[PDB]
Amino acid sequence: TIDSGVIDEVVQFVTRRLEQLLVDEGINCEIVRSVLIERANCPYLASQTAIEMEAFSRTEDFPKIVEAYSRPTRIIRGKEIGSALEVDASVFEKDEERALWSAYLEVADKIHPGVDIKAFADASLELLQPLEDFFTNVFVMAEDEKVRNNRLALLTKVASLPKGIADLSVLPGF
Amino acid sequence: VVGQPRAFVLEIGTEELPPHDVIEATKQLEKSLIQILEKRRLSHGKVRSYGTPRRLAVVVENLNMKQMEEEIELRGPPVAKAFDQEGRPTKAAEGFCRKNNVPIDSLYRRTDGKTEYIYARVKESARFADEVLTEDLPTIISGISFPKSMRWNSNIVFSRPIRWIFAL
RNA sequence: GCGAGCGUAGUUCAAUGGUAAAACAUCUCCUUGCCAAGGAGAAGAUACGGGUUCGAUUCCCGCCGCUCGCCCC
Repeated sequence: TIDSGVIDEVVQFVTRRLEQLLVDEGINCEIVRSVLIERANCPYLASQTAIEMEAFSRTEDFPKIVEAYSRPTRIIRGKEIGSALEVDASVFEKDEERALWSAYLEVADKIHPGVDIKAFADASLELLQPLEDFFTNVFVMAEDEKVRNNRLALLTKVASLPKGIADLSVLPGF
Repeated sequence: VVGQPRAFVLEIGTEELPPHDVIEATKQLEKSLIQILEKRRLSHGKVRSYGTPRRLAVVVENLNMKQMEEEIELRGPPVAKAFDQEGRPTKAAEGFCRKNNVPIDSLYRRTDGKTEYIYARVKESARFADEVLTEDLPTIISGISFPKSMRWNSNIVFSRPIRWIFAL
């Protein structure tokens, strides 16, 4: 009988060897290091995603998406009171947050864990514009507990979209 | 007396070496030799190395008989520390002068950083380009390393016994 | 036991017998308020002890702990 730690150790070892293999054909270390923390299950999928995301990263629009998607992520860390509930259409504030929520609902249809990255940025580009207006005109400072929790939950679910495709922490643009 | 640059041949005649050590040794020797003469400001020409199961030769062509006698500017203490507001220069200036055997008037000020500097000109002591090799070769030869080694009559580590040395 | 390599801000790293440098993280602040984005500053270090020299992160020695062979296996 073998405990459940050995299988995780073997998976980690194979992932570390896959990273070494993928950095042998000129792929940037910070790109595979970000892809492999989430796409480490199927090696062929990882090899066909990390060989393509680097090529896409030269579209001159990649830093724009990198800055926008996780600008919300750096506020999530800290208070976790907003994780108790989800969004609703009763205590919602002025139409800025409603428009952002509508855009999020529209874009979430095309993003599923089984999607690739070809249409990822092409679908995420439409979400960027309301984000600036939101962060400049909602005052997400926690003054009322209910509105603070609702806004935190909405922001977390907005920032959680790439969960299943790639991570934006080991990203050089950051 | 000065002459003309002539060839320089170094051969380390050993016994039979493994086929996967001649390649390593003939590179470890030449790469580390084209560096020492640059450290000792020597002027060489076309350097090439040859290997054979019984010898590791290196030929350096047009090697001069003298060194480049040129002057170099040192870098002493900060000017503020070594020179006071009034009076004679402090102990650092005299220590520098007695260390490099240079007159006090030879010091000049050049502007760099926060404290500008104190600077002096000194010689380089050009030798005869043969004593340098005499004192340096026992290190360049012994700097070679192998995955496996042995000894034959001393505590010297090498892949196979060395039977003659031809350095001309 | 027996050899080597080592040790610098919290992390990663610069240099040579002489007033210790840079990123990042932290903090203090100037933008309309919280993260992103432009600016200024602050604090932050030579594992430890001795020797010589006017003066060693640098030269010598002792010790601390780490890493690798050998010993054991």
